[PDB]
Amino acid sequence: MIYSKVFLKLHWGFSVVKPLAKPGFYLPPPTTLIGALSYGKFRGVDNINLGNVYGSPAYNFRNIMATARLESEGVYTEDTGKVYIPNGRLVVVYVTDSISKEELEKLCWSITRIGCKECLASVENVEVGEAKKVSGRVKTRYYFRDTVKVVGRKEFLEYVTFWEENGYIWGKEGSPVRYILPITTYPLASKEVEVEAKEAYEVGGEYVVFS
RNA sequence: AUUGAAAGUUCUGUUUCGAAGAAAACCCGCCUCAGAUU
Repeated sequence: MIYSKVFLKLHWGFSVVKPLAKPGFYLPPPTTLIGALSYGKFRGVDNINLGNVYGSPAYNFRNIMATARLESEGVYTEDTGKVYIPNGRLVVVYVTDSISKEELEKLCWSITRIGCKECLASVENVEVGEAKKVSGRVKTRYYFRDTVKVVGRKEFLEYVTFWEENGYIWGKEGSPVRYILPITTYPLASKEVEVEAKEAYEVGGEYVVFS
């Protein structure tokens, strides 16, 4: 298992509109992270034949783990949900075991937007390393699944929903999956939470929980 | 190339007209640069 860390310098903020009134999302979903990662290699094509239908030029990377967190305070607005956080900083962690270290390192230097067109985001630095798997009690900031149990005080658990990879194809709706965010509703911020992780990877001082 | 892809809430308008801070009142009533020199 290998892992990478990125330091993104947002320009004004991202934007993602919920499926099915156009409210947005507090933090980018995993699908957007995977797509932003894949953008580097597929720069110039918007349709690839999956063998049955054209769904997206990102179905290749549908088996990579990723999470992200904020390093500042942001304000959520509805005026089309937006999360204004100009000049802020986003920290994204990729956990993967498919490609070699050089591939991921070069890809991580090839991200220039998360969300829609306007969500320009520079990249400040990247780190690459190995991960050690454990199952003991840990403290984490990156969001996790709804199925994960909680040991600490129930104070900042926000319940949201996401879609599986099946949504990469048009004319279809991805399955709904519950997720938990350790966030403060207003102002937006990131707070640590203790968890009895069954499968968590240590990625250089921060523990990440996936199940 | 990411619930992503595709879009301007934009066009037209005076705060304008008129009205004296004006009239009355003393700085003025007293004082030496003086005595000695080739």
